[PDB]
Amino acid sequence: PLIVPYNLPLPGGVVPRMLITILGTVKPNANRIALDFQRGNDVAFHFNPRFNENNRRVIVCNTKLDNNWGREERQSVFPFESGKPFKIQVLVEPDHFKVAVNDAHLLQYNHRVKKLNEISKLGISGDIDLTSASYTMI
Ligand SMILES: CO[C@@H]1[C@@H](n2cc(-c3ccc(Cl)c(F)c3F)nn2)[C@@H](O)[C@@H](CO)O[C@@H]1Cc1cn([C@@H]2COC[C@@H]2F)nn1
Repeated sequence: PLIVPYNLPLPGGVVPRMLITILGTVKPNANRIALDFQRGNDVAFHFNPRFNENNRRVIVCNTKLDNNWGREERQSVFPFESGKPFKIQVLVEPDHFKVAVNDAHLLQYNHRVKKLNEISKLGISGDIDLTSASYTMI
């Protein structure tokens, strides 16, 4: 177990068939969780579960370029629960990130940042106890 925020290095960036696994537990009072796949200061892919946005639970995905947030992609399917252990898996595919939570497909996010081999850090932050963060090639 690790204390958030945590940066996982992705040396040489990401590549299709790379599977990133984040294990941890949602804190009881949780408000938010964030994963940030970074290319330098740009955020190629921000994955942001919000537990109470206007009293609704939503997943917000976006990209940050030149320090400006782009167009949000939102999903109301919400597989996280306060207090519960989770597994987020991010599968890098040629044209998108694919996310599954607790072994159920959640969403796909098309690559806006094209230079996958420069997406060299994953930030993990928010209302979680982080158990582990690793990757493998499938
Ligand atoms: C309030 O800040 C968030 C951003 N955010 C979250 C965290 C954050 C930090 C720490 C933790 Cl621990 C954690 F979980 C976290 F989510 N930091 N920045 C990010 O979620 C962003 C995504 O679009 O929305 C907001 C910022 C935003 C969005 N938009 C417009 C709205 O429509 C189009 C464009 F997007 N302008 N600004």
